[PDB]
This record gives sequence, C-alpha cells and structure tokens, in this order.
Amino acid sequence: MARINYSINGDPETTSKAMGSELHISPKKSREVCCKIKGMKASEARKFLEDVIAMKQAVPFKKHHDGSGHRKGPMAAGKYPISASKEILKVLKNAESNAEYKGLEPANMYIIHAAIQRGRVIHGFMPRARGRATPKDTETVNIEMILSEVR
Amino acid sequence: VIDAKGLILGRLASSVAKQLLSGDEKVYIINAEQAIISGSRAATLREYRETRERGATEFGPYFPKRPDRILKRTIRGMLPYKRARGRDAMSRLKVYVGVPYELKGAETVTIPDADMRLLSSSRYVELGEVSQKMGSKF
Amino acid sequence: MASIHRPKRGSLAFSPRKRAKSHIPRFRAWPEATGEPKLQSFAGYKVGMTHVIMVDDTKNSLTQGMEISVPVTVIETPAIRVAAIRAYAEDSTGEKAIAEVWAADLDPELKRRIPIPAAGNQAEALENIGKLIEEGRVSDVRAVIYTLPKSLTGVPKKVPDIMESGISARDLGTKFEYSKTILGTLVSVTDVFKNGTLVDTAAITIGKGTQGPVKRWGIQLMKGKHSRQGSLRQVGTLGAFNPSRVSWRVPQMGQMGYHQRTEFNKRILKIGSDGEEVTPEGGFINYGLVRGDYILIKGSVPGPSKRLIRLRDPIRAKKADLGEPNILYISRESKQG
RNA sequence: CCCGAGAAGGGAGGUGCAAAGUGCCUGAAACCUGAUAGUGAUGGAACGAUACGGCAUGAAAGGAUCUCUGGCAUGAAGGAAUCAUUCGCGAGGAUGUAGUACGAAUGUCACUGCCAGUGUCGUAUCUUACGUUUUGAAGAACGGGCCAGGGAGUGUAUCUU
RNA sequence: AGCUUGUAGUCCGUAAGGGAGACAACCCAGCCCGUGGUUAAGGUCCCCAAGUGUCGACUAAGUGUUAAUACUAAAGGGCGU
RNA sequence: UGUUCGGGUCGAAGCAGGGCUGUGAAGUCCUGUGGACCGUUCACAAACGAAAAUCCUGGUAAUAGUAGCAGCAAAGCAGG
RNA sequence: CCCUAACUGGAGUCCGGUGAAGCUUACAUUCUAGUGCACAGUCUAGAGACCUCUAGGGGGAAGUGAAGACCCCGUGGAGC
RNA sequence: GGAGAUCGUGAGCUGGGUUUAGACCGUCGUGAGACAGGUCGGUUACUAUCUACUAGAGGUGCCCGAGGUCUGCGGGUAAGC
Ligand SMILES: [K+]
Ligand SMILES: [Mg+2]
Ligand SMILES: [Mg+2]
Ligand SMILES: [Mg+2]
Ligand SMILES: [Mg+2]
Ligand SMILES: [Mg+2]
Ligand SMILES: [Mg+2]
Ligand SMILES: [Mg+2]
Ligand SMILES: [Mg+2]
Ligand SMILES: [Mg+2]
Ligand SMILES: [Mg+2]
Repeated sequence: MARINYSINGDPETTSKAMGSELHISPKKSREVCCKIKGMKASEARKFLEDVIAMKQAVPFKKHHDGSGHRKGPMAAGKYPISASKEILKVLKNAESNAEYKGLEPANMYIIHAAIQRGRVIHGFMPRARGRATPKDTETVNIEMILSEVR
Repeated sequence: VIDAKGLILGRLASSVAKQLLSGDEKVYIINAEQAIISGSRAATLREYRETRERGATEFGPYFPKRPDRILKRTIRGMLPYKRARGRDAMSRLKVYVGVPYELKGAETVTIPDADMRLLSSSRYVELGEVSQKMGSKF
Repeated sequence: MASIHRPKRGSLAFSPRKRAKSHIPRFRAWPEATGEPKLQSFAGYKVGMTHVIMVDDTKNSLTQGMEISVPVTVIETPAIRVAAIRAYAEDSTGEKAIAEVWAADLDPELKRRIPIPAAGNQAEALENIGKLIEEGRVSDVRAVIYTLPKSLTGVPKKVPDIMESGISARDLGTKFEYSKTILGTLVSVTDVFKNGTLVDTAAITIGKGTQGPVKRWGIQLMKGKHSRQGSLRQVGTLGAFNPSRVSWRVPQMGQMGYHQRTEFNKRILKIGSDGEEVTPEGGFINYGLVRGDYILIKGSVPGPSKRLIRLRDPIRAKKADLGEPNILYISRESKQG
C-alpha cells in the first residue's frame, strides 16, 4: 500500500539502493536467489541471473529444499527460479541506474545487501470438495537491494 | 605402558579406568590377549558367546571380537564415556594384541593386585582364547 | 494361529543391496598354490553369448560320449600388462602394503587413469623388496596389472582398468623371483589359464536401477480380489505391531543389479586367437566383432556386454582334471535373426 | 531530474517541529527477512535451578575501602598433621603434642582496576512440562499450534451473624 | 489375585531434601534464608564421594552380587563340599 | 469519585530494552521511540487482575513451494 | 490361480508456472530391558548414533478424523 | 510340529462371520417388541509432520594437494536344505 524502510542502511556516499515493491513472486525462491547473489559484483550477479533465466545455471536451495531434486555439478537440491530471477534482475538494473545517477560506477560495485520482505497478501479462495472454500493467496514480495563500491 | 600378561581382566580394567579418570597420563596396555578371566572355561565361553551374539543388526550392541578391543570395551564400561571426562579418558587409552612395534623395548609395569597368581584355583581362561573362539584373527 | 510356511523371499547374503563401489570386481580371497609360479587372475571384457556343439566329456554324466549343445560366453582377453609388484607385511591388524616397484616402461594410455610413474627406482626398489623379504618383513607379493582395451572395438574405452592379482607359488622367494620375471611384461590368458579348466568369474552385474520388491526380492503379487484393490506389486506388511520398526530383512524397493558377484566353476571351453572363429554373421549385437584373442566360458557370466570380467583360478572347485573339450561346432549364425 | 513498457514502482530531491506520505497518530506480539554475539556436521531430549569456567558485552540508570590480591588481630560449632608411649591377632584404638595450628565470620591495614549485571556455550548435581480428572498423571487419560485482545460470585427481597 | 471386604498404627493423598537403578505411600528425614562443621539412612573395585579394609571360615555354581518388597521357583534327591 | 499535594512540548501516556529496590504482588529510574496528557495524600467505589474453558474474535505459522491444476472429450504444430 | 511377464495411454518421478488444507504444549538421531495408572522417543541402566537432502512402501508415534452410536449410570429425554 | 509377536499384521488387503437401520421362519410376549436360533440384504475415511527401515545423493570430520591400489575394525548369509 505504501513505501517501506530498508532493513540495512548503507552510507549514501558510496552506496546505491533499490526496492522491488510487492512483486507477485515466490518469497521462498526469491529468498534463495538473494542468498545466492549477495556479495557478488553487480556484473557477475547479472550474468548469473541471466544464466538462471536461461536454465544454464541452478541456484542452491538450502532452506526450502522440498520439491527440488539434486542438480548436476557440486550441488545438492537446486532450482531455476525464472520469475524471481527476472524480478530481482529488474531491481538490480534499477540499483545500477541509481548508482550511475549518484556518480558512482556500477562496474565496480558489490551486492552487499539483497533481502526479501513479505508484503501485504491479497486473499483469494480455492473452492474445495464438500462445500468448503480454502485460501489461495497472492503473496507479494519486497526486494531490498543495496550496492556499495567498498567492502 | 601396562603389561596385561597374567592379569585379571576386570581388576586391570578397574585400575586403568581409575587411573585414566585421575587425568594426567596416557595409558598403553600390551599383550591384551594374555589377560585372564577367572571362572570355568565353559561358563566364560557361554557368557561371551551370549554377549557376542546378542543385539540387533541395525541397532543392537556390537560386541567386539579382538582381545584388545574387548579389553578396551571392558574398560569402557567402567568410565563415564558418554561424558566429556569419559571421552577424554577413552581417547588416552590404547590397547594392543602383543607389543606394537613402536612400544617395543619400552619399560612396562604390572598391577600387583590384578595378578592371576592371587587366584585360588586353575579355573580361568586367557582373553585370547575367548577372542579366537569367537572367530577373531589376531 | 496355525501357520503355513514359506522360505524367506530372496537372500540376505548380499545385503545391503547397494551399487558396487567400483566398475571393477575386487577379489577378497585367493586360492592356494598347486604348482609352478603364475598369476592367479586375469581380466577380459564380455562380448556376448553363443553356443557350441561339443562331445560330452564330463565323467559320470548321462549324456557322456554324445553331442550336446552348450551355451558359452565369449570374453575378449587381450594381453594384460604387469604394472607393479607390491609386497605385503602381515601383523596382528592384518596385511599392510609395505613396498611397491612400478615397471620402468608403461603404456601411454595409462595416463587416462593415473599420472604415469616415472622410470626411476626399479633396481633399488626391487633390492629393497628383496631385503624386506630376507629380513622377514614380507608375508606375500601381489602383481598390479591393468587391461589395455584400446585394441578392442566393441569396448569404447581406452582407459585401462587396474587391479591387484595374486601370484601362485610354493614359497615367497619363488613368488618374488617369478614376479620379477613378469614385471613390465604382457601376459597372455594362456599364461594364466589352460583350456578345459574351471575358473571363477567376478563382475558387476547388469544394473536395473531402482526396482520394486516383486522384481528385487521376488515377493508374491496380490492375488485374486486383492490384485485390483490398489496394492498389487507392494509387500503385504512392513512389520508387526511390535517390534515397532521395519526390519532390514523386510523386502523393499531399491537398487537392483550393478552388484559385484562371483560365479564358481565356470569351465573354459576354448582359448582362441582368431576372433573370426566366434564372431557371428552381422556381428555381436550392440558390440561388433571380436578382434584379438578371446576365451569361451561355458554357461553364463555376470555382467552385460563390455563389462570387465575378472577370471581367477577356482577357490571351491570339486572335480579333478577335466580335459580338453572337443568342440565340434561353434555357432556363428546371426544373433540378430 | 534519472531508471523503468509504465498514469506502477524505485532512486535522487523537496514540504513539514516531526513523514505523520493518504485504510496515513502511537505502532506491541505472534509470524517473516536480514544482521550481530555465542555455539555448531562424535551428538541425547521438559528447553530450567544451582555452582564454577570460555567467549561477547558491561554508555545511563548499579558499587569506589567497591572489585582484585595479600598481611595482621579476634574468632562460634568443629578441629588436625607429624612424632613419642601404650593397647590390639589385625585393619586400627587410646594418652600426650592439642582444645593447639587452623576454622563461618567480624574488624583493620595495604595492594589492585575491576566487579555487579546481561547474552551464549561448556563442566558438575538435580528435575519425565503445565492445568485438569484422579487413590495414583511424564502417561499410551482429557485440554491448548502460536500471539494479541475479550472471558466467570452480580443485583433485589428476606433471614441470620 | 497389584482380588474383595474389616480392624490398629503410620503414611501417600497434601511431604520437600538424602538413599534404595528408576520407585505416590520402603529407609533417613518432616523443610524459613545463607555459610561452616558433624552425622543419619545407605555406601566405600570402576562407573561414583569414601576400603581392591582387617580377622575367621564357606561357595566353584558367574551360584550370588535382590532390607520391606505386587519386583525373589517347589516337593523330592545329592558317596558335591 | 471526593479530597490533599503535584508533574508535562526544556517532552505526558504508551511502547522495546536495561539499572536499582522489594520475599513477592510490584514499584521506581535510565536509554531509545513517541507527541499530549499524567500522577499523588487520606478515603470511597467497581463492567477491577487470565495460561488453560475441543473458550470467543482477530492476526499469523509449521505443514510447503507440498497436494491439486491427469482418469469422464490424451491437441496441437509451422510460418507471419 | 500355478507365476507372473511384456507392452499402451494417464498420473507419479525430474523441470517451469500457479498454489491450498488437515494432526501441532515442548523437545526430539534412536534401540533393548526395566520402571511407572500394570502398553515409554523423553524416567532408570545399558546399547547405539557425524549432519543435510532425495526417492519409497507404510512398521511405530497405543498416527489423524468424531466429547463411543457397545455397556452402565442420570430420581435426563423421545417415540411406541 | 505346536506356540508368541495388541489372540503380530484393516494410515496393507479382504469382508465370509459377528456387531446398526429392512425383511422372513420358529419360539416367547396381550402388545410394542425380543431371542445367547436360523435365514436373505447391507458405505471399509486421510495428500505421512516425526521416527524406523530400504536405496540414492550433497557436505563436514579425518587429511601435505591429488590420484590409484589395497587393508579390514566390523555388518550380513541358508547359500544351501
Ligand atoms: K509364525
Ligand atoms: Mg504468488
Ligand atoms: Mg456444492
Ligand atoms: Mg485480558
Ligand atoms: Mg510407612
Ligand atoms: Mg484429590
Ligand atoms: Mg502426611
Ligand atoms: Mg523423596
Ligand atoms: Mg489469553
Ligand atoms: Mg439416583
Ligand atoms: Mg497396521
């Protein structure tokens, strides 16, 4: 419904921020993607996300492993969160643009903070057997991204 | 370095367990096959094959076969080995069949009160006989 | 309750029924020497099956003297290289490797498996092993061998398979002398096995992946009205109320095949050199044609085609000298017909 | 003004004492995301109490003859060691040394810069939740997923004290 | 019959703490808080604080290593000792 | 509520965490947040204290990125 | 049925999207025996146990669903 | 051969019997109805959280770094009868 504060506030001088505002994506898959890309350079994070969206690269699923098989290569359970990857890539593009506007250089910046926040839920319903209607909700996700040029 | 030749198994085990719990030394026990168990041979063999063949395969007791492992297990039952003190004590104990090559020529000791010549009869077996009748190669 | 009895479904002698840890069979026991020094094992590659017409020479058999059709397994047996000599020391805790000398010159394709040992210490390594034997530190000697599948065409691999083989000799000094004779040479299957003798075959069996208890353990299906109540290929019960657990002896789904198995008393019916003698019209299906020297083993052998089959002299053979088989006809008709 | 397909949203920048930014005052908990401290892939379970330690913290609101470490004096109950003699078959006992040295604590003099507290983990001892129904509850008896809020001896008349 | 129904005492119920492996009611003990000391029941080979204690015998069966105990097998026999 | 004596935009109530006191019910103070009200003496009242009622209302977990999105009409592909 | 085999389509399995519900005081890697309201993952003494994940059929959780409809009791009902 | 495993085993099956509502026969009862007789008919719920097991993986521990070959503490076997 409104704007949101960030969990972490980097210093304005050498840091850029962006917020994906209540996207209709999976909070669990986006949480896994944010766990994967935090700490990476912005360019390498973009390349990794493009590979994931292209199915050339799986993200490890260490917290929400149910429903995921093991992936080839040195990995346990992992998936290809296409929708979450696309939304997080849009947020990363916005943060890189904000860094450029600040006068900073996104080519030399790092994703120091990438977190999700569950937003307000849009409540739907799933009609069931025997006269029962159960929920089917639209979960929204806020994506917090902070780029910094120092570590 | 304790020489287990001609020593009562339980009395040697009690002595060594108390020494390990006095927490200042590493104990080596050699010639574990030569330790003595008092009582008739039939009774000791019966009780050791009952203990050897007891447990469940997925769960149960895995009673060892080697005489050195049997002696370590006997000491294990006189320690709080599930506790940090007992785990430390078990980590400082080494039991051997015969003499290991490294300990060869080292000066050994014997517990006088665990000596088998204090027994009043000839009803005893050596630990090695029990181990080899349980099918242990050593 | 008055109970009907049934033997237990399957054998618990091969539990856990897991995947073999290697694609090569490992021998846990070696028989006793009964003659001159020689390798106790050989390794070939399974080609396929055919059948022969031979005169039944088996003593006391009902069909002795007349023509019988005998299924055989053809196994390609190119010469193996003796790669190393390994000496073992026996103590209370069992055998330990104490020394190894590698042959000076080894095949270049061996690099596909391991970095090649250099042409360094062979005289001094051998004299070290001789000293260890003289001082009583050595209990026995084994030969490290590897296959050279590059000469084969139905087997696509060029990387050798390395395994330890026993040496059969009356004394440890004789074993060391023989091993030094054979070190770095190429040994033919005729230098290990003779025609008409029994051998033990070991291989990793055919892999079937994950299989249900009906196929894996041979449990009964649900019968009659139970066949269509929803549990047809499932075990009837997982356990009793007490003990409150599923025993490991209850038949369950899991890996089937691709296990190590040893067969006993498989008779060698022919040692051949010309692969045209056994290759059928149109070739062996999915394999091709035999090129080098081969061996005919009576009956079946574990493993599919192209698996490495390890042959060792028999460990529990009963019959004495069997003789040379009189193979009247080797079937070369199309296996594809 | 920049990014964005954008009449979304975000960033930057403003307004205002304060974002209080439109279902917008304050803005708890459950729940969820992240960070920090401790711990952690050889490990045993009413999740704590008690004692002692490791690590972290210890700004305010707590101590400054307070904390640490010692000396000296007085010290209740209790009370040795060692040695001598004697008794006992022996393990040992008795008598003397000795109601001494010591001893909770109470004072006093120096030394010291921590201590109290808090979080987490470890070692030691103890404890099988809570409410209820029960002779008997850790029960394989009943009740509660969790948190917030609501949730049960009141009035009239009359008698008695 | 760990059954049922009486009676006297004492307990649990409503009884901590200490000890019996654990133990509603068995033993010590009834218990304000803190510290020091000495004991009780019970224990002293190790687990586990304190005896590999003393004297005199018995047992060869791992018998036994089980106060009360709902938690511990008889009649009968033994040129076993 | 009556009554006595107060505090508050130089920051009330509330909230999160902490210090001290009290056997305790609790009280008080500190830091932050908050933006307008709050206490206290002696008395008096009550719609006065919750962990429990398969309690009620709201909010929200685990289950779980799981079941389902198949069975009765298996329908889509190329190019633009 | 002896005695099952092969094959076909739909599920399942694996991937993308979408996306619930039901058991839940807590803890929880167990196994044996005893004990205990005499049917214990948690008590006692032992025996085991490195953690995480996937698939799988349902041994156990006296699994979940429902204040037992059988029996008795209630100076409770209803119909006949 | 016999017996134990909640007279093992319905979150495995079955449903013939017993143990609902319907009806018939005999008997009993004035009757409604009943019978420890007989007879015909009569719905078998759940997507597995934990634990256990069967198999398959990813780690961490051990460890010059890596690879290969072995050993065998142990586990299992009825591998034969
Ligand atoms: K049976
Ligand atoms: Mg969604
Ligand atoms: Mg409807
Ligand atoms: Mg309330
Ligand atoms: Mg009494
Ligand atoms: Mg009562
Ligand atoms: Mg009383
Ligand atoms: Mg008590
Ligand atoms: Mg409440
Ligand atoms: Mg009445
Ligand atoms: Mg069942």
